Amino acid sequence: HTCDYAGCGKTYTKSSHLKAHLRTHTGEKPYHCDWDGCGWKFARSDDLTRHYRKHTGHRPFQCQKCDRAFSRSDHLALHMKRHF
DNA sequence: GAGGCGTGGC
DNA sequence: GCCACGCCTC
Ligand SMILES: [Zn+2]
Ligand SMILES: [Zn+2]
Ligand SMILES: [Zn+2]
Repeated sequence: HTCDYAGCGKTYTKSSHLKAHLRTHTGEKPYHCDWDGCGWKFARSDDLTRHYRKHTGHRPFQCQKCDRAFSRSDHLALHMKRHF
């Protein structure tokens, strides 16, 4: 698995990874936003999932030692380290 | 917090 | 391919 574009030599493990990377060279964005009047599109599926947080303000990851909640797991993981 | 992105089990 | 974990950088 290797990117065969103009000069890019980046190599990935799976083909799923390589296929996604090539979207940076083509600008293809297969993942559209179904929100009414948004029209946004993204290269990665997880990128679109985050954009839905904007419209919904959803925050599923909640700190069990606080009332705070977060949109992403890595946000909560860093907050938890603050409680030690 | 947000964006970009590398990665692995399924 | 999906999707989730999680590191990097600002
Ligand atoms: Zn490339
Ligand atoms: Zn949208
Ligand atoms: Zn907390």
